Amino acid sequence: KVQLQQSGAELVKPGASVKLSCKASGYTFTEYFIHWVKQRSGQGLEWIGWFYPGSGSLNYNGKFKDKATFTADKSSSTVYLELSRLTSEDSAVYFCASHAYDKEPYWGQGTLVTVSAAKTTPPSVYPLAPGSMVTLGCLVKGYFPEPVTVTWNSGSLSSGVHTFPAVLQSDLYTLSSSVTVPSSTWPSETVTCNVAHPASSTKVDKKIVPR
Amino acid sequence: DVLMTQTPLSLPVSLGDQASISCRSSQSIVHSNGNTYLEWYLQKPGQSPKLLIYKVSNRFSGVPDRFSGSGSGTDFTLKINRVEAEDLGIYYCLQGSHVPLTFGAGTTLELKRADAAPTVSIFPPSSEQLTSGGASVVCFLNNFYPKDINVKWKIDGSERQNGVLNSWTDQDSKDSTYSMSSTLTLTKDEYERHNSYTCEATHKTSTSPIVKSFNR
Ligand SMILES: CCCCC[C@H](O)/C=C/[C@H]1[C@H](O)CC(=O)[C@@H]1C/C=C\CCCC(=O)O
Repeated sequence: KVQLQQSGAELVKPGASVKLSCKASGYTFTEYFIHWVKQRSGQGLEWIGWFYPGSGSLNYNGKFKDKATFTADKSSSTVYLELSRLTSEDSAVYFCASHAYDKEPYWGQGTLVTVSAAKTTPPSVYPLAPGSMVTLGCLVKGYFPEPVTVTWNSGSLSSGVHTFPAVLQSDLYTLSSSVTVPSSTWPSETVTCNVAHPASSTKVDKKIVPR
Repeated sequence: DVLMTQTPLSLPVSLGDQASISCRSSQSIVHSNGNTYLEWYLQKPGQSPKLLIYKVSNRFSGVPDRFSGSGSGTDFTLKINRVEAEDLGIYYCLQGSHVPLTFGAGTTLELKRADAAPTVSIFPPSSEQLTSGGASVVCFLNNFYPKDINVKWKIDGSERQNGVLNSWTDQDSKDSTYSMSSTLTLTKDEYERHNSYTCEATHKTSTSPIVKSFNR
């Protein structure tokens, strides 16, 4: 079975370089092309180039000639994509894909690359209370890296919840979560957002109280 | 480079519907070896693209027979016969005939439902954040349909564009709606120097924006 194993998620300092790996198995390594494809969050797919380990031949999309370098280690059936001098525009998932000439390609699962100078930082969690149904929320601000896990009332409150994708601003992530409940349930009963951040090994609770 | 133009950008469908997606190339994509390397992919959130069709019309192994591809020259089409829930996602065409290889911009297949205006809720900075010296104003625009929407912030009647960050959810698994969060972040100093804060939601369901506000 043809398999491609891509390296784990990368947190890269701005301006630095990063080398991603794609390790292949299940076929003759030197006889398949490897392609790399970029996908920025919420955007489409962009072809970076092709590399043929069996000859060292390659071609780069002109848009990437100053950014990407392909290399290989035949002794480990691995091809590398090195990205130089990273900027925010380089934050993306990078997929590798492999195929024999005139045959269908197999894609790896992708490697997430995130550019930030931040160290591991737990979130500040802030209650969002209003000034038949009522909407409450929590603001989860200033953490690094992804992910966090947000629940309401330790998971018991799951309907009517919207947890929004985080956005990176000033090297740190911010997200919000909303929950909507019957007016006859709050503030008469307790509504609490729970926020776990595995990287900092923290979990905090914030009860939503009326203003 | 070869430009791949996909239409429509988004296609609302009901389960069991027929679906048809078009991909047009800006020039011929017949490779010198005589083959046409045109592929279709389906991608779901947080996953790699999955190959559906290769060389125009050949269904990839393990792909349900309800998917079919056709086309010639610059003119290609993907069809789905009786759409199922696992078919929802973004479809991309890819030409592999001429370097640089190029993708279409994607077509989103989404579940159709009744139009629905957003439920808009605005929130002043928490006391806790203010104590820490920060000030974030949060606006939730929840459970609307279709997905296109615009938000505008007004401070004391004046439109603010700096310091606004937006986030959007994927289509809801239970009610097929969409939601959006918009956060306006200021220093505490500047927050206390104004009175009225306003988030305005423009959506197809009304000619007038839904306006939500609070006064310090
Ligand atoms: C992400 C891209 C996946 C692959 C798309 C598509 O299946 C590949 C098409 C190939 C085809 O197999 C041969 C060919 O020339 C196309 C382009 C790929 C590499 C260039 C080889 C040139 C040379 O041999 O020197």
